Amino acid sequence: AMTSSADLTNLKELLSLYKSLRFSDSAAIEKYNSLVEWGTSTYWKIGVQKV
Amino acid sequence: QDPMNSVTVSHAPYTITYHDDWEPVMSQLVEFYNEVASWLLRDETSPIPDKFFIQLKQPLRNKRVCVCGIDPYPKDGTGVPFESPNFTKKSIKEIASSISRLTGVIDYKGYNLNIIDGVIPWNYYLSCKLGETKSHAIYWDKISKLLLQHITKHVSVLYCLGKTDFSNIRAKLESGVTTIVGYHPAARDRQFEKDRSFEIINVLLELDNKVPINWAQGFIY
Repeated sequence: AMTSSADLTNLKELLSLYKSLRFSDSAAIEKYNSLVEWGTSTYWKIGVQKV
Repeated sequence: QDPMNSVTVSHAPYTITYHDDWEPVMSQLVEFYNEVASWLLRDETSPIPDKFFIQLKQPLRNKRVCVCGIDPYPKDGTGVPFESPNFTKKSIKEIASSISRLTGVIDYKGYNLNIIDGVIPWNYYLSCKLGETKSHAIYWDKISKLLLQHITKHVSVLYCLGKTDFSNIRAKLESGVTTIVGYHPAARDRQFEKDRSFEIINVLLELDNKVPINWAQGFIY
């Protein structure tokens, strides 16, 4: 889909997480790596890696 | 001394003038264009032959985004992708609307993607037969790949408008690039109106530690 408000919401969350990068629990970190993997698959390549 | 070079081909426009950033593709552009220019020059073109390659004068090294359409306007192509200097064409007017909404700039006279710092507008196919979209696809094929490959070495984000036109774009590229495929501005159902690609690109840029695009710089007052 890639072009939707939902797509923009998820990339913003991914961006906000990437900035602090202090995960308090194993579902925060999993959210981040799940976003990264979603971003990577939807846009082919993005500028952040899994941690 | 000068960033502009020039090489000579054996069909109109005879001379292709370019910025240094394009050097590594020229030997092949020349070679490929010489075997097809003959067939292609049989029909009348948008844009005219003398305008086919004017966007090779644009530097690449400062470019973060490539905003790509499938081919020029079927009429009045200036060789500057998306450009309508009288602010006539539907695609550019629709795009001007999306960015009025985004930035809140409500009073404007024109809009051109080619004056926006960081952005390079692009046409995958460099011509068409007057009035007929995608007519020269079969001629441009090898060139179009070559050139878009080069551009995507420089840009962080490639943004293609045309879900059907660009559904197979990844096949056309060697190495990966951030690629977003949006709706054509004349898609059915006003779908381009709720398409948020301009905002998505900026977030994606921030994630590749690049600076976002100032979409308002495209306005003509």
